Order: sequence, then C-alpha cells, then structure tokens
Amino acid sequence: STDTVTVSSPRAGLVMEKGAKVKYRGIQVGKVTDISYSGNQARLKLAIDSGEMGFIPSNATVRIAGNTIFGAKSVEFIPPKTPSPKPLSPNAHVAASQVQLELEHHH
Amino acid sequence: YFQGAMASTDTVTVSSPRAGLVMEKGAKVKYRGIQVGKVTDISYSGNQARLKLAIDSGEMGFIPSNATVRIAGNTIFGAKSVEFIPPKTPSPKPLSPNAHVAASQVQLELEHH
Repeated sequence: STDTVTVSSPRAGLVMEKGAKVKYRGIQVGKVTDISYSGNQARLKLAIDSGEMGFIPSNATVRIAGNTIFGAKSVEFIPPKTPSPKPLSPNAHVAASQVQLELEHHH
Repeated sequence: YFQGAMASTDTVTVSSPRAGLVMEKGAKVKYRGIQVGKVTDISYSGNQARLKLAIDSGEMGFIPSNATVRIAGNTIFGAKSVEFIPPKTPSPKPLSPNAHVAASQVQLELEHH
C-alpha cells in the first residue's frame, strides 16, 4: 500500500517520465503517479510505501536530476522557395535536416 | 491493404535532429493557418527521435512534397528521478501521510555522464 505525498515545482515547465523511481539513501521507495498543471504553477503527485515514511523526517529536502529539453507545442508545414507539383505520399518521411525547432514569442 | 470506411487519415513521419524532444498533448498540425491533422505517437531509438503524424487524406493533396517543418515550443526541464535528502538537523516527526513540499525545499540539479 502507498500514501500520497505531493510536491510543488519551482519551474512550471517540468515534464517527467510517467512512473519514475523515487530514491532515498540509494533505495527505491515509490513512484510519481500524476503531475498537475494549475495556472502557472506545477505540483507533483507522489506515492510511496505506507510504512517507509517513518524513515523520512517531515523537514527533508528533494533533489530532481534532469536536463534542459525542448517542449514542442505544434507542427506547421512551410511552403518552399519553389513549390513542387507533387503532393505528399502517405507513410513518407522528412529527415532531421528539413526540421526547424523554434521558440514562440511572448507579449 | 484494405479500404477504410470513413475519416481515413494517412501518416507522415518526422525526424527530430535533437534527441530530447518531448511534446505537449493536443499537438495539432497546421498549414497556412488551417488545422489539417494531429500527432499520433513519439518514439526514440538509437540516438534519434521519431514522430508519427495523422493528416486527413484530402488535405494532403495540397501540402507540397518539398515543404519544410516548423516546430514551435519552449525550453523546459526534463526530469528523470526524485531523490530525498536528510536535513542537517532532521525533525523527529516522520512524514505526515498527506504532506506537501512547495518549491522552497526542491532542488533541480543537472545530470552527469
């Protein structure tokens, strides 16, 4: 059985592999189940063993490893220098060198 | 193959040059301001990132074959694990069953290879 614990994030833009390990002194104790996105704040839903929490004081602290990555939002097609009369065959593919990763502009 | 009844949309795939692309749900596909499709799935293999798409078959007769791909987005934090640290002077009280920890106690380190 598990007890649900929660954590608010310093960065609202936090993505995490659904159901990732939760460690303490090297041993796993639970997993993250859900991630809530209320407004411009992010809060984590944790779930850890119902009896293991006796080994974690209330005033503990948290470390989250990770990387800075690109959170895409949409995908647009762009008309070229000269448009080809041929349309797009199904199952076709566009390589990486034809893809442009962009930042959106904020007022 | 065999014929589809209705609303039969086709697929087109995209290679992301930077492995590490995650994508927001509700990801739609546009072309000159018209929404034409959606994104099915995402996968990773080798050191590359695949993308499968779903575009309405009728709207593909208008997308040129030599069209480039634009992908908007914002840089975000790609978390991997959650760890706990014993405070310098720990509290005798164990963790309450429904405890909350705001951003104050959370620390967001980068990874090492």
